[PDB]
Amino acid sequence: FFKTTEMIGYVHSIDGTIATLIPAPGNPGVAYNTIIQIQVSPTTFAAGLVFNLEKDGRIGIILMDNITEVQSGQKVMATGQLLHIPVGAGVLGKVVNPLGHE
Amino acid sequence: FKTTEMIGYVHSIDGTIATLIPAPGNPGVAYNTIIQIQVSPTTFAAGLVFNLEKDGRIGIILMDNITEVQSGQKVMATGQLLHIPVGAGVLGKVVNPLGHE
Amino acid sequence: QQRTSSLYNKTRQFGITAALIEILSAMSSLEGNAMKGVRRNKFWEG
Amino acid sequence: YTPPEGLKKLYASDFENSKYPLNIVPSDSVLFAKFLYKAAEEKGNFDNILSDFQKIAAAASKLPIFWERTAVVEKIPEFKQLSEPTFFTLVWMQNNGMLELIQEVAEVYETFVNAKQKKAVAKIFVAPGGEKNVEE
Repeated sequence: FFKTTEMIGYVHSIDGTIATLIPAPGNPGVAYNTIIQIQVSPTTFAAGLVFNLEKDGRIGIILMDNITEVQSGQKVMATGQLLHIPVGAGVLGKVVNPLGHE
Repeated sequence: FKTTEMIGYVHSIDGTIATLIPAPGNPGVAYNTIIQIQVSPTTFAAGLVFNLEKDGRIGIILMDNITEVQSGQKVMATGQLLHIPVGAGVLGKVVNPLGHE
Repeated sequence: QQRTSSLYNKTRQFGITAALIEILSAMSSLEGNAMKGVRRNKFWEG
Repeated sequence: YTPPEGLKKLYASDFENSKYPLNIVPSDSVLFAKFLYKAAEEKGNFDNILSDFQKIAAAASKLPIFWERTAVVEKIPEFKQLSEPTFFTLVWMQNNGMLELIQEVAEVYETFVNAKQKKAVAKIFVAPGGEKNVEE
């Protein structure tokens, strides 16, 4: 009865709007083109998209939000799902981001 | 130029550029300084430091006696930037960028 | 004729340079992304 | 350096393709850690390697900054007390110039040991100085 996420590794390097991740040994691993959450704080997360899966195990991440909050050594959780956004007649007349945030 | 201590040995030579592998203990070389490669026991060629690599390798731009430079030769560090003679004692003379007449 | 010839000779020079730079930027990337693995040899035997 | 015969024989084998408790993706550190695990498995003792890493970590705290780039494990007296497998690996790294991976090869080796011994480690992340209470 816990909201258990799926930690897959840590943040190794940051170059502007992209990042790289090193997987912790013996972890489930992340899937290609999936969304991941970088724990910038015990309650705040930054969205990233998987772009590369290298032989070394390193993962290429495209950051989407809260980039300034991202630092090397932070934890990363894997949602294990592709990108889904709100859709319906309730969004008409509104300004939104690609992530669906109004 | 006044030498202080050896700071490594010549490793590679690609035309007018060169690389230096560190001497034991990695004494270190200040960036953008002038170094003296012991091409001969009494002759030292001039080089300019332009890169300090993480491994300890130094990037050198050779200035003169490039042909004489060979891999394995010792390199000494002046510890100072390039300084050249200036004043009325140089007027009417022909010099090179290193200050040699 | 003297103004369009210069633009033609200036264009071919730029075209050659842009291509070779572009090829040699995709050669650097391939080399940079690649690296030499752990050297498995008798290091002690030296 | 005069490595022992057992390590020499193993170092020439394709141990990288052998079976291991876990299937970790190949890496620079992982090859180093697999070698230690394979060598220790033959003797059956794994805690010796862990002690060696502990000594290395303690010794490194006193070494000068950037000691991994001027490192000579043979001349360093702190590493003279290490086991043959660990000492061989350190020399092997110093030859590859990857002595900065010491703190990561150890993590992989511990993971293999825990998997082999059937131990599950739970990381408890706590605030600095807040580790006093861990009952929950």
